[PDB]
Amino acid sequence: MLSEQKEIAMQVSGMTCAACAARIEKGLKRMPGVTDANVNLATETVNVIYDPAETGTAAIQEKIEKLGYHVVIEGR
Repeated sequence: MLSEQKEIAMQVSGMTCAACAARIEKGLKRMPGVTDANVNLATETVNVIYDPAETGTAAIQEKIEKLGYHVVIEGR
């Protein structure tokens, strides 16, 4: 309505399968502006839905670093 949210999808560095990366994104599921977080280690990739009024890659990387991993942004 007012805001317009979006999905993003990108690769992570440091995952070790076995519900590890899930913790990374579950951390982001606690960021103010996220909607959902969905991990795809079948492609060493994760997707996360957020509102770019509060939230996106800017805040996300910051937290991801503290989760103890580095995320990439595929291009741009």
